[PDB]
Amino acid sequence: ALSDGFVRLCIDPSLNFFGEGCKILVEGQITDDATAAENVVTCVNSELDLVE
Amino acid sequence: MNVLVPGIDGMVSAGKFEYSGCCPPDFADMDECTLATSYVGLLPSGPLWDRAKYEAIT
Repeated sequence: ALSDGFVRLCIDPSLNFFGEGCKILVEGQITDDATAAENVVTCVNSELDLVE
Repeated sequence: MNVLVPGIDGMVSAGKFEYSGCCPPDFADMDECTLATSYVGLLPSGPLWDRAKYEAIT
């Protein structure tokens, strides 16, 4: 909904970009410094979020 | 008669023309406000620029 845009079209793209048609689960051990809760499945985004 | 005025060649008679109005703008007319917002019109046009170009303030 663009007020000053053209008439016939309004693209309106989505916020993100991926399909997640298939999923993979990785199970292992962690250390004390980890902040993630134990025994609770959580989604992983990218390597920048790891370590902490 | 006329009233003479000093001149490089002695005492001469002076006068005036009538305003023409074909003088290009001088340094004085130029101002930062004048053209700072002006270049916002050099950008392209589309849904990605309409809102941004409208909300330009200085």
